[PDB]
Parts: sequence; structure tokens; C-alpha cells
Amino acid sequence: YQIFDTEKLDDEQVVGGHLALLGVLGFIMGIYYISGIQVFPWGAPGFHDNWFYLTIKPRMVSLGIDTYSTKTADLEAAGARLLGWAAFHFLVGSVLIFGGWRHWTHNLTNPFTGRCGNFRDFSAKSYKEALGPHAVYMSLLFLGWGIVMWAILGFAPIPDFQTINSETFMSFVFAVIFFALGIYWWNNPPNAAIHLNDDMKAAFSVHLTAIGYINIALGCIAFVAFQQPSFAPYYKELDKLVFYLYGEPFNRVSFNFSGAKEFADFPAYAILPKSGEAFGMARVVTNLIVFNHIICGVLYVFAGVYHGGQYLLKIQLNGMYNQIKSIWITKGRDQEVQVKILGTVMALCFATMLSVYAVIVWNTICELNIFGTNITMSFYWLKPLPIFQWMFADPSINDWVMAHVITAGSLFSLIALVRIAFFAHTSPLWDDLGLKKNSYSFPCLGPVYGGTCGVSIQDQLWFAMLWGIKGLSAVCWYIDGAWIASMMYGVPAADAKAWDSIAHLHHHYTSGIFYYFWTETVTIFSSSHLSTILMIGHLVWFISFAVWFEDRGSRLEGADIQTRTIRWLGKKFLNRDVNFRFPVLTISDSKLAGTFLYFGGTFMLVFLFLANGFYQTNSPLPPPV
Amino acid sequence: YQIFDTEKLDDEQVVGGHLALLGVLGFIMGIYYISGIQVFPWGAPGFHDNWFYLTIKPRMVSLGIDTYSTKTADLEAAGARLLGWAAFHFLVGSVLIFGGWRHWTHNLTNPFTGRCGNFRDFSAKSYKEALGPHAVYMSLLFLGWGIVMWAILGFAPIPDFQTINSETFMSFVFAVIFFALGIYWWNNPPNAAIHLNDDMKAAFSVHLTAIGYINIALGCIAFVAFQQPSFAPYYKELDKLVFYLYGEPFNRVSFNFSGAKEFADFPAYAILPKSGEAFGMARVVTNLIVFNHIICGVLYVFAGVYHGGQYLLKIQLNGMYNQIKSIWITKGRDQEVQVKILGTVMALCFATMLSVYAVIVWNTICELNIFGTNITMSFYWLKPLPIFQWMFADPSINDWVMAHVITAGSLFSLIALVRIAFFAHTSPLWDDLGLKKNSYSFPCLGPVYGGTCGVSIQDQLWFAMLWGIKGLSAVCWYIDGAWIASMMYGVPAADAKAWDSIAHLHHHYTSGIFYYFWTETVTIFSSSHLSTILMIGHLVWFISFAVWFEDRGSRLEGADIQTRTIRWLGKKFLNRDVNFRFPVLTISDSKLAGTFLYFGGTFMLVFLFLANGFYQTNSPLPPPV
Amino acid sequence: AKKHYFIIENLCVGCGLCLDKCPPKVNAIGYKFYGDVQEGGFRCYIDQAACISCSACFSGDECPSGALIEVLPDGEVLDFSYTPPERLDFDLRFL
Ligand code: G2O
Ligand code: G2O
Ligand SMILES: [Ca+2]
Ligand SMILES: [Ca+2]
Repeated sequence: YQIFDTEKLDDEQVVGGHLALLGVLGFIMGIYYISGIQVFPWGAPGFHDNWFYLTIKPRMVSLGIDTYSTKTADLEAAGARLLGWAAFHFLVGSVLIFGGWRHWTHNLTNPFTGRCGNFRDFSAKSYKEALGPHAVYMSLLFLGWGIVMWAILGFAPIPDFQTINSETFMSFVFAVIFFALGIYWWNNPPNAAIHLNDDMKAAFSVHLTAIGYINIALGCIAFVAFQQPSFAPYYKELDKLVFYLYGEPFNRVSFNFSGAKEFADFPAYAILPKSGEAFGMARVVTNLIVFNHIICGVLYVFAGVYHGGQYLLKIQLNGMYNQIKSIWITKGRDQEVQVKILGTVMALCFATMLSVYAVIVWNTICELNIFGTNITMSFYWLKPLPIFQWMFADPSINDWVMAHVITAGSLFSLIALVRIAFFAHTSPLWDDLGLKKNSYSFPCLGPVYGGTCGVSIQDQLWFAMLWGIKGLSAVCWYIDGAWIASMMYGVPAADAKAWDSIAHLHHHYTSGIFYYFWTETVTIFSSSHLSTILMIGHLVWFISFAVWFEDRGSRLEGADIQTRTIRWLGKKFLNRDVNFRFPVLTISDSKLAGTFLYFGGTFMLVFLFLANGFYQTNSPLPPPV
Repeated sequence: YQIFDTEKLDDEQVVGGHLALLGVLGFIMGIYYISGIQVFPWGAPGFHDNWFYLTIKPRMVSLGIDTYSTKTADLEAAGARLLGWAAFHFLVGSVLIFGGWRHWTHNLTNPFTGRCGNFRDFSAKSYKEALGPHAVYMSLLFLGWGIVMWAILGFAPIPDFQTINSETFMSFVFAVIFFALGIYWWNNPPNAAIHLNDDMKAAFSVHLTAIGYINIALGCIAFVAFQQPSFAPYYKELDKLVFYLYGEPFNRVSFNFSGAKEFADFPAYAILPKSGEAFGMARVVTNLIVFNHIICGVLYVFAGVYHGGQYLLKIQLNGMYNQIKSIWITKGRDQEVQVKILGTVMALCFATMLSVYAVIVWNTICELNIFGTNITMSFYWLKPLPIFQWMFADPSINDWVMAHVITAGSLFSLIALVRIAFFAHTSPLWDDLGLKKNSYSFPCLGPVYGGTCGVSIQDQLWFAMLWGIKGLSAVCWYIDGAWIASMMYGVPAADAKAWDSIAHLHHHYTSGIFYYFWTETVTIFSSSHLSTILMIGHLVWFISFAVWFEDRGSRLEGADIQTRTIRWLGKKFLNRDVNFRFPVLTISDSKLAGTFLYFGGTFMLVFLFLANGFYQTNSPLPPPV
Repeated sequence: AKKHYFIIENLCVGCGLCLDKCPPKVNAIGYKFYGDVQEGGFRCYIDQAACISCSACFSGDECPSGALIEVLPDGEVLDFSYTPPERLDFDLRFL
């Protein structure tokens, strides 16, 4: 898994790999396009809805390619347009992959004319001289998109910020500024000088971490934008549609096949039609799009910091770490700012989550009337300040806890990230003794001083991912309407059904944090497809414990004993058929494999919370008196 | 936690501690007795039902102390008898604790006469000479119990094995044989000679492991016995009673307190009466009693083996391990039987659980019709052999998987136990290299050879407990009627609603393995008391990960950084108020603490499965056609 | 050959990374316990009658305590295969 490491590639192979990946992306987008076909223009009843196309259908309908109708002409035209666009994507992707071949093997030669080409001039020597012309290159992409819309899809550029004609107008406005910004940087490159020397690890890490925040920004922008009246024709026109998915509860069949089955439906094993407006499909698609960019955005951030540490450690081993003028290094090359900076962030993280966790248990205590308490004794009055109540619809206590859980969750993960940034080579305790860090992946140093597990910077990356689950999962509850304000809600035990009315919620949330699991899984158990995902997700997750506990030496015991059984068992039952000697993962591989099973297993199940319906009512739930 | 270690105590202190513990047991039993009072003989409306007395109520009713009635005379007499017995218990416990004082401090002197007493003669020198007179001592306990019943409680000894008079008859029969066996061992002591030298660790470990299997035996005996027609007057007379517990759903009160509350019940915040025959109370108490002895029995077994290893390691360090003629040592002092013995047990464990797990997934696949399969393709025909169908009521596939899961679960834990027994000092791999084990608690040896975690015998004990959870939990499902045969059942997805029809189950189980959680928690969420236990159990459990992952060195990082923040924060916010320097558990303490949170957290929740009702119907559930 | 390697006793912590690189035909590196291995009681050592001067033990740059030295053939003592140039530092503030 280090075959494509950065210190082994030169500059051209990056361009070739990027071009090849763009071609692959074009292929898969075309695949999606023909996966979204309904009728096959020649007429061949096509495919049923799947989650891959339903995610992009609003964008197509906005562009006048697909449509929301079931007629003769409409589906015939939509299928033809989709086939044309898929073929165009296939062609451009093939060309791009061929260009990837051309740039990967140092062979920039024209096929028609016997010409050659030097990657140096054709220009730029360093990356700051390359920032410039790229902005000119992007100005062409914006210019082309405005041309493609206007010439092919109609939609003349008009500055009306309620219809899509504004998008065409904006692409021309942006091409003006990116071009104008492009020339100036071509004549005046900017200067963070250290990113040019080890430019394929340092500059890469900064970009990856910067892209991470960008993805989170578009994650939040989409959630707000898609719920506007302007976006209504493309998103909650989904509600008054009927969807046929794969894995739907099908037309059941008895053992008489005779066999009085189902509703009156001619196909046997037919897929039942599922209404998309009792099913909250308009919000389900919005949640799916938003969550994808949020979790991917966070992961890019962790990776960008981790690779910065790999570079940061390297310049401390040869000697250049002492040797930087970039202020991005001198602000932390002191070992007394690091403690102050890490101290002030680990205390703020202490002050914040203790505050919300005190509120959450106190609300939970007040419902169940533990220790003789009423719900009137809870924090049912802690609304956000009136200057902050514009960012919320129906401001209440549920918003107050959310705005702070995100802070508490974020700073909890920042502790690991800072400890990657600063203590890559030495820590105050490791320099307190006489000790090193030399490999950024060494698992431990032994049982000395009570234990030295997980001090390397790769391990610190694992804990940031593990601590980031709480922050990421809090988003899934909030966007699905889960009342994170108390840990039980709608429970018919003592007072959970009272929150409604003493707080004037004016909505109705699904449940509490625990009661979230009992509800929602009413629909998960109804679908066989969703049911298998539930079983697989839980199976993958707990296997993490096999490699995350302090047991690697114990597993090295049995592998030796095993090897001798399959060795003594090919001895007197069957004849000589055995030479295999069992391998056990090392501690470094154990944590790498463990973190993927833990992180992968939990989020394959989060998909079920989002892709099973919305189910948030608007009934104030009258008192349980 | 080694203040009372065995190598620091002499022989008398054991007797003193045992006497003191017996006195404490008498005190707590009296406490239970007066916890089970209803009316207080002078008349003072007493206590409500709690799980501690409801566990012992059938035994009292069998002995004619308590009763199943609500009248004037009955409760008055029962309260008086319970008070008398509690006072008697208090008196005897005080006497026993005083005798514990007398034996703990080497002070066997008569208070009346100025006499002394030698622990040597008053006799026995070694423990085999002590086995003898103990059997004579126990013959007196059996003799006394027959006297106590006959003289006080009536119940003349009569050999009728359908009423309790047989118990009185048996205690006299046993006193004959234990006395007769006592004399012979007084004249002919038996001989496993090694248990006399280091007699307070070796002999203790054998007894503890032997008691473990005894507890499991009475665990299974009680489950069968309590469901007989002879035991009917004391166990399923519980069904046609009405119970008032603590933590019951109480008489709710509105905010008008006015306040139209509830049913017509004069107390406000009154405890609602709960019928004990819709609630499966007759089986709930039986399950509670049985499971307590099973899990305690298993734990004694693990401890008995673990302490045998502590002794076994010690005799290999000084040199006596080479020096035993007890056959219980020579049968494994070879290093070629150990591999064969461990090989043949790790292969049988391989052959068994792979068989059941293949059956369980195949049944689960067949319901949901994954890969185009029917339930007719499942193992709905694999009943136990007709010579084995007497031990089951309604033999079916659910019994076949249970009888093998227990074997698969048991042998899975035996691997750790054997590796405690044999590889305490050296393992084939550790002798393959040049290496030692010297402390039975050392956590690791460092990252050499890829990692050496959890090889000591204390760590092997932790894995036996962790692997034993699967075997122990399988009992909870089975005795609660959970259909462990397939992992989904009663689910309205494809074919899980059938099952009974195609198999002629003649009963109706609650659910499948996964669907076990969604059901059952209908009643857990109804009670506020059970709800708090649910939240606490899950909070304790996941904290195990903080100390079970390879992170001890990482936690040693922050403790140093923390110490400097509470150090730099008492600097310029408040004045000098800080000298505290954060301690982090060592790896050995981390695993000890981690295993208790994991094991303790999971079984506080298993209590909810048992103590929430039975809910097993007898309706064959007609086909879902 | 020349340039022996000589693990330092008092600085070793027993991580064992030095022991990994030595070729299996050459078991020149070993362990010594003399006590409980949690407060630093399993320090390793090098056997000089089996070592063949691979430099895998020194050139790998793995020792975190500076316990491997690699004394030079004539008289010189190393501690790590290259050391940064020991500058000296202050604080700045652009006004
Ligand atoms: C279902 C989960 C698990 C197993 C399956 C298992 C199997 C196993 N384990 Mg394990 N294990 C844990 C989970 C599992 N450990 C956890 C969660 C912990 C942390 C507490 C843990 C810890 C230890 C320690 C410390 C040790 C071991 C061992 C040891 C071996 C013992 C050999 C044996 O019993 O033979 C019997 C082994 C079998 C019968 C295995 C057959 C199964 C069938 C194919 C089921 C399929 C499995 C799976 C569904 C398919 C994989 C698909 C996936 C990739 C999508 C044996 C291979 C030991 C050894 O490695 O050597 C002895 C050892 O020392 N463990
Ligand atoms: C709810 C569970 C957890 C915490 C609460 C917590 C707290 C904590 N952890 Mg943790 N942790 C895990 C769970 C928890 N880790 C898990 C499951 C893993 C395995 C993946 C794990 C792993 C690491 C590693 C590897 C490191 C740490 C640390 C570190 C410290 C960071 C300092 C900080 O962020 O200040 C902020 C700390 C707080 C705001 C703590 C305040 C809470 C309030 C009082 C809530 C009450 C807590 C509880 C309910 C009461 C106890 C009752 C119980 C006994 C019945 C900080 C004390 C690090 C350090 O030790 O030093 C930096 C470190 O290196 N972890
Ligand atoms: Ca949902
Ligand atoms: Ca139950």
C-alpha cells in the first residue's frame, strides 16, 4: 500500500495518473447515466431505481436532460439524451486515459508529426509559477461550461437568482475574475517558499487538508440551498412520485405455486410500488448528498494533517527543521508555545463537552423522574440568543446542544491533530527522558515505564478518526430529526412525551438518542435488503477487537500451535498434503486493519438511518395527562 | 488487591475469615428476610416486592414460613415468623463473627476458664487427615437439618418423592453415608501428595475449580426440577398473584396539581398493580436463579485454573516442577503431549462452530430469499436423533443448534484454559527462541518479532472470560425462548413469519437473534427503572476500549501535557492552588480494569432480558400466505 | 571486521528493534531480564563472538535511546549515523 508513494514519483507521472483517473470518472459517470434509463428508446423496459442515479436525478432534471413524468414522448426523449451523454462521456474518458498513458511514460510526442515536447518549456519551473497559468486554465473551464449550457441546453445567461439561467450568467462572471487573477500570479508568484523543495509531499498535504474544508463547506451549502423555494421543482417534486427500487418488499408467493399472493398485480415476485411522499424521499436524497461530502471532507482533513506530519518528521531527521523561515514553522518550533497551544485546546474541550453532557443527563433524569424530579426541573428554556435564532428554523433547546456538540466533537479530535503537528519527533515527556521517534509508524517501545503504546503519529491519526465518529454521528441524528437534546424521547415511561407542550416545539421529532434505535428499525426490518446490510455491518465492526486489543503476541502463540496441527493432521488422517504456516498481522498492520473495520463497519450502518425514510411529523403531540 | 494473598496467611486466619464471612452471610440473609415483610405484626404497611426476596419466596413457602395469600391471619403470622428467623440469623451471625475474631488472632482461649488451645491437637497435621473429620462434621449438618425440620417446621421424614417430607427423610439418609465415609478416611487418607506442601494455593485452586462445576450442576438441576408438577405449588402459584415492585410504572400526575391522572386509585404516584401471569413471573424467577449459578459456576472454573497456573508457574521457577510423581503433572510435562492435546482441542473447536455457523447463516439466507432461495432450502429437518429426543420438550432444529453452540462455546474457552495450564513458563514458540515467562502478569515484551502482547497467563485468563461471553449469552437466549436457530425470526420481511408452519414447531418463540433486541425492549422502555439500567450498562461497557486498545503510551503523553495545563492555568487565572500530577494505569492494570468494565457492563444488561417477562406463547402462528 | 557496535547497557530500553535486523544465521543480539519487565528490566545486549559487522544494527536508524554506538575502527565513537548541526535560537516579533 505504498506502491504509489510520493517520494518515488516524478512530476509527469502525477499528471498522467490524474488524467487516467479523470477518464475513469467519465466512464463511471456514463455508467450511472445508462443506469438511470427507464425505457430504452427502441423500447426495452429498462431498469428500476437505485440509489446511485436517484442522487443525481435532480441535477439532470434541472439541466433538462431527465424529467419527472410518465408519458410516451417524455421517457423516449430522456432515454435518448441520456444515451447520447453517456456515449460522449465514454469517448472523452477513453481520450483522457490515452493521454494518461502519454504522460505516465515520458512520451509527449505527436502521433501525426514527428515532433517531441519538453515538460520544461512549451512555461513554469516551480509550483508558484504554475499556480498562475492554472487560474487561466480554470477560467477556460468556466468559459466552456457557459458555452455548453447556452449552445446546447438553452438557458441563456440572465441574472435572475431564482432560476438556473443565473448559473449560466455566473460562469461568465467567474471566467472574468479567474482570468484576471491568472495573469497577475503569472507575473507575481506568491510565496510560502518551503512547498517547492519537497513539493510532492508538502504541497500535497496542504492541498488535501484545504480541500477537506471545501468539501465540508459545500456539504453545508447544499443542505441549506436544497430546502429553498427555488429548488422546489427539482427536490420535492420527488415526493409526489412513486419509486421502484431494488430490494423492495416484493410480491410474496405462497407454497401453492393457486397461491393467493398479494394485491392485484400481474407479475409474480413483483416489486411493490412505494409512495415517495409518505416516505420522506425529498429529504432522504438531500441527506444522502450532504452527508457524503461532510464525512469525505473530514477524512481529507485528517489525511492532509497526517501527510504533513510525514513530511514534518522527515525534515527533523536530516536537519532542515531548524532551517525554515516560513512563519508556518517558527510559530511552533519552540516547545513552550506547543504546550500552551495544546493546553488551551484541551481545556476548552474539557469545558465544552462537560457542559453539554451535564445538560443531556439532567434532561434525561428529569423525564424518568429519577430521584423525585419533574420535567419542569429540566433545561427546557435554554434557547439560543435572539441574535442567533435566524440560522435555525424553530429555535429550541435541541439546537443549543447541537451547536455545542459540534464544537465539543471538533476540538476533541483536534487534540490528536495538534499532537500530530507538534510531537512528530519529540514530545515534552519523550524529551523529558532520553528518547526518539524515528519511523512515524513504530507501534510502541515496550512495557518500559508502564507501557508505550500508540505514541507514533500514525496511531494519533487513528484516534482522530475514532474520536471523530462522535462528531460525525451527531450530524446524522441532527439532520434526520432525532432530538439529541435528551437521551430518551417519545418513550412511554414517565414524561418523555411531555417535551412536546412544555417547550412549544411546534414540530415532532422521531425519538431520543437511545429510542432512536428502536424506532426507525421498524422499516429496516421490513426490507430484506436493508436487513442484510444490518447484519454485515455489525459483523465487520466487532472483528476490530481481534486486532485492537493487546493480544498480538497471543495470536502469535496459536499460529505456531496451529501450524503444527495442520502439520500433525496431514500425518495420519490423509497423507502428506501440508506445507502452510500461518501468518499473523503485525501491530502496525493490526491497527491499520482494525481502524478500517471499525470505521468502515459503523458507517455502512449509518447509511440505514438516512436511506430508510425521514419520518418527522409536524404534530405538536398533545400532553400525556 | 493482593492484601489477602495466600502466601502471606497461615492456616488459622483462613478459618477466622471463613467464620467471619459466614456471620456476614447470616446478617444479609436476615436483612433479606425482613425485606420480604408485608404487614409488620403490630401493623405497619411494610415493603413492596423486590428481586432479592422474590428469588427466595418459593423456598420460604415450601418451608411453611411465608405464604401465597392476602388475608388477616396469614400475613400477620408470616411476618412474625420472618422476624423471628431474622433475629435468629442476626444472633448466630454475631456469634460467628466473634469466633472469626477468635481464630484470626491466634487466641483460642476460653473466656470462662483460663484454658488455652493448640491448633495441632484438641486431630490432624495435614489436609488429608483433615478431609476425614470434615465428612464427620458435615454428617452433623445433615443430621441437624433433619432435626430442625422435624422438630420446628413439622414435615416428618417420609420417603414420598412428591412432597417435601422426602427432603427430611433424605437428610437422615445422607448423614448415615457421610458419617460412614468419614471414619474410613480418618483411618485411610487418600493421596494426591503435592497438595499438602503449598497447600493454601494448590489445594485451593483445585477446590475452586471443582466448586465451579458443582455450581453449574445445580444450575441445570434447578431448571429441570422447578418445572415439574411437584414444584407447581411453589413456582407457578406465582402466576396467579399480583406484584408491586419498586420502579414500577407509577400513577402519573399532570401539571394541574385537578389533574385527571390515571385509573381510579386513591394514592397519587401510586404503583400500578402488575399481573404476574401475563408477565411470565413463574419462569422469570426460575431463569434468575438458574443463570446466577451458571455464570458464577463458570467464573469459579476460570479462577480455579488461573490460580493453579500461579502455583504451576512458581514450582517451575525454583525447580520442583521436574520433581513431581503426581500423575496430574507427568501427563503434561512432555511438550509433545501438550501440542497434541492443544492441537486436538483447537481442531475440534474448529470443526464444531463452523458447522453451526454454516447452518445459522444458511437458515438466515433462506428466509430473506437472498440469491433467489426459499425457506424449503433451509435445514428445517435437522432434528436430534430419536434416542436424544427425551431431554428436550418439542424437539426441533432450535435444539440441534443449541446443543452444539454450547460445545463450540465451551471448547473455544478451553483453548485459553489449556494455554494457562501448559504454557505458563515456556511455550513451543518461546522456547523456539530464547525467552522466558517470569511474572504471570507481565503485559508484553515489546514490539520485537512484530509484537508480544498478552502472552502471560493473566492475559490468557482475560481471553477465556471474553470468549466465554458467547457461550454464557447463548444460555440467556435459549432459556428465554429466543429461536437461536436462525438470526431473524418473526420479522415481517420475506419468510421469517412462517417457520413454525413448515417445521410444526407447536410453540411460538419470541424472535430471532437480531430481532431479539427490537422485541423485548418494548417492556424495557416502558419502565423508567429498567431504562436507567440500560443506559448505565452501555456507558460502562464502551469505556473498556479506553484501556483495551494499544494506547497506554498515548495516554501517558496527555497526562504530562495535562499536568502542565493545570500547572499553567493556576498561574494567571487564579493564584497558586495546584500540585496534582495525573496518573495513568499501567498495561497490566489497564487489562484488569478493562476486562471488568467489559464483563461487568454486558451482564448488567443481560439482567434486563431475564427480568422483564417471559413472553413465549403457544400459538403455532399460521402461515403468512 | 572493524567498527564494532556495542549496545550501551544503561541506556537501553529493550524495544528490540535492534534485534530484528540482525540476520537469523547470526544471533548476535540477545536479552537479559534480572527483574520485572515494566520499570526497565529486560535490556538487550550484543554478542561480540557472533557479530559480523553488518551495520544493519546501526545504519537502520532505529534505536530511540542512543544505545547503539558503532565505535570507529581506530578510536572514534558514534551515537547516530548523522546529527543535525546544533544551531541556537530566539523569538521574533515583526513590528
Ligand atoms: C467471529 C470472530 C472471530 C473468529 C472466527 C476468531 C477466530 C480465531 N481466533 Mg479470535 N478473536 C476475536 C474474534 C474472532 N476470532 C475477537 C473479537 C477477539 C478479541 C477479544 C479475538 C481474540 C483472539 C485471540 C487473543 C486469539 C484468537 C485466536 C483465534 C483463533 C483461534 C483458533 C481457534 O479457536 O480455532 C477455531 C477457529 C474457528 C472455528 C474460526 C472459524 C470461524 C469461521 C470461519 C467463521 C467465519 C469467520 C468470519 C465470519 C469470516 C470472515 C469474514 C470477514 C473478513 C468479513 C481463531 C482463528 C487465537 C489465535 O490466533 O490462535 C489460537 C488467539 O490467540 N482470537
Ligand atoms: C466517555 C468516554 C471517554 C472520556 C470522557 C475520555 C476522556 C479523555 N480521554 Mg479518552 N478514550 C475513550 C473514551 C473516553 N475518553 C475511548 C473509548 C478510547 C479508545 C478509543 C479513548 C482513548 C483515548 C486516548 C488514546 C487518549 C484519550 C485521552 C483522553 C483525555 C483527553 C483529554 C481531553 O480531551 O480533555 C477533555 C476531557 C473531558 C472533557 C472528559 C470529561 C468527560 C466528562 C467528565 C464526562 C464524564 C465521563 C464519565 C461519564 C464519567 C465516568 C463514570 C464511569 C467511571 C462510570 C480525556 C480525559 C488522552 C489522554 O489521556 O490524554 C490526552 C489520550 O491520549 N482517550
Ligand atoms: Ca431515517
Ligand atoms: Ca424476557
